[PDB]
Amino acid sequence: QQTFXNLWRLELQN
Amino acid sequence: LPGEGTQVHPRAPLLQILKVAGAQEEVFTVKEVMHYLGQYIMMKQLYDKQRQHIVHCHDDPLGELLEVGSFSVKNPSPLYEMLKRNLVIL
Repeated sequence: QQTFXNLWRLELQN
Repeated sequence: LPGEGTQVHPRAPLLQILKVAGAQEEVFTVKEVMHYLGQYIMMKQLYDKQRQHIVHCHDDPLGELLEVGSFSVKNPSPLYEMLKRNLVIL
């Protein structure tokens, strides 16, 4: 149950 | 796509989306473009409420650039293909 903000940040910072 | 510190200029339709998300500049890094795209999707609540890695961009200006009705954050190729078409590398 992860939020959009955390999922996008994981991609942005990868 | 260019690396870390390389600067890019978005084409007009992409820049308008970034401006909706609060961008006041005309030159960005790719990571900054991604920050504002995430801001845009978040503010407009385009993510699926239940499965929040899915983004529903049909009927939104963002879908016009992505050329898809929905995408997964974990399958981001459509995003990066759109950026290749919509960023001038400086």
